[PDB]
Amino acid sequence: TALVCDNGSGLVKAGFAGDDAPRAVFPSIVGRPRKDSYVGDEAQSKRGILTLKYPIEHGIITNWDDMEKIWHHTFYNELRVAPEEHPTLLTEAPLNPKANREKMTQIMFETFNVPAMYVAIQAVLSLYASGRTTGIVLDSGDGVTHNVPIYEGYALPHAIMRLDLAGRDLTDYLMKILTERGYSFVTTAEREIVRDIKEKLCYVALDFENEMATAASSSSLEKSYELPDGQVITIGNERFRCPETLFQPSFIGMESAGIHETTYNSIMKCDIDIRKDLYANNVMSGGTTMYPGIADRMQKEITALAPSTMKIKIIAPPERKYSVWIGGSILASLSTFQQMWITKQEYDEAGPSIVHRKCF
Amino acid sequence: ETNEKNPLPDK
Amino acid sequence: EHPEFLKAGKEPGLQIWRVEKFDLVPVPTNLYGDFFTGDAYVILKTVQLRNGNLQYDLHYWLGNECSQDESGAAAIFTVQLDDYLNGRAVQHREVQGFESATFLGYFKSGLKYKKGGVASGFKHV
Ligand SMILES: Nc1ncnc2c1ncn2[C@@H]1O[C@H](COP(=O)(O)OP(=O)(O)OP(=O)(O)O)[C@@H](O)[C@H]1O
Ligand SMILES: [Ca+2]
Ligand SMILES: [Ca+2]
Ligand SMILES: [Ca+2]
Repeated sequence: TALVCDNGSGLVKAGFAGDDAPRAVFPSIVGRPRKDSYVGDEAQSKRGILTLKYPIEHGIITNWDDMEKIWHHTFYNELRVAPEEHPTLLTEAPLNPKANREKMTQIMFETFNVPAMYVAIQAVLSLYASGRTTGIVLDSGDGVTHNVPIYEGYALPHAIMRLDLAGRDLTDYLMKILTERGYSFVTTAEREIVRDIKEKLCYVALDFENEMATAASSSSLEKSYELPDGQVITIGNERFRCPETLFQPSFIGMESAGIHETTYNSIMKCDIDIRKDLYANNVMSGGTTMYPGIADRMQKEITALAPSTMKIKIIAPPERKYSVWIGGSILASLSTFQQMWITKQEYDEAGPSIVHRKCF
Repeated sequence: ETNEKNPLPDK
Repeated sequence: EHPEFLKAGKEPGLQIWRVEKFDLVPVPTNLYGDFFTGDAYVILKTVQLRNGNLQYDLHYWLGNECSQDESGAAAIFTVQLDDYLNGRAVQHREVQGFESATFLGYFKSGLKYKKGGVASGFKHV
């Protein structure tokens, strides 16, 4: 049975084609003491003796020796398979460098000896999982945010927007403003505690200025969080100020337009004839789109930017942390996908550049 | 059954 | 290569397939227009053009209760069918209760719904 591996800046999502969910989800980290190395959940717990490295940054693989360790860990420790037995669908970021696609292909065939493989674009898989062939995906993870317009099954490369503001930046900012509130979150161990606060307590305000005034004239927007040591801390307007950064990147000294503006800019780089279908099919995917209120806020913000007669629809599936993986699971399972794999034989005859002809 | 293997550090 | 692709868009007319556990399965011609709301379907309408060429409209119909694997598969099959037909098909997403006038017009006796359908192809994990 085919394997599906969705490698992210922060998390690896791995499983079997035909399952409704990944079997394994773990941090894309390699830890070394300074046993040579530890990968994933093992590296997290042993951080007292380990220095941690992330092989993927902003969606792009930049450390290929550590990435091989991630993949070995996926095959042997998590999925517990013999790689040589299983066709392997991998995912890539939009606009992933051509040499990266080739390197990925080379490693799979030459290091792991897979019988077949395929590389799919993450945002496109997410659109498929939503039961659409046309739309614009807002994919936001731990390391990167993209706007990816897609028409009749294929991304429009010229109109893709990249934003190097995502979950890790939000976590760092929450650390800063919680520090300002009197607490001390600065170390890497403490980063993960603040990430949990972010995931449990943060939300996107429908109207930001109104929310600030509510938090200033009430305490009903305040929440408590129990630290590991037992200390109960309070979170006030930081709850919505953190993710507001997505809409106002100036909050962290960035000159970039916020996610609503990049969405509009992306749509506007497309043919006027398809924009209507883009506006009606805004699909959110990735962990950083999980904030309560984000879909309603995006609806409001894009409505304000679009022509007043445009039908705007934000689709935010509850399962959208795994949408990319699920799309891959469906794709790999289709009776019509059997001929679409790059086989080991095809790789032997053509070399790594086959990926550019077999995988859009 | 998905196992998300990402535990938080203790004191 | 898929046997149903080889059959697709050869002559003028209506062709309907149902997504059944990650496969495209032809719907019996006598049952055209009776849609299971627990299911997803792919519809190809082939029209003879005066210029000798064939016109293609691909509609993927999504039932209110169809599972994610089925709606996902219907969307992908549509893309693949379109590519197989040299990109010449126009793709249409059709949702139960919100189908286009042109889609509804394909069914001379009128499109109808029934509850139920084939089980999901997903393994729950
Ligand atoms: N409920 C939640 N609210 C806010 N953020 C969340 C929530 N759940 C997860 N996240 C964040 O989403 C990110 C992980 O999501 P995802 O797996 O899509 O990213 P990735 O694929 O690792 O990174 P990228 O796609 O940027 O390469 C983390 O930053 C995590 O803190
Ligand atoms: Ca991702
Ligand atoms: Ca069904
Ligand atoms: Ca087409």
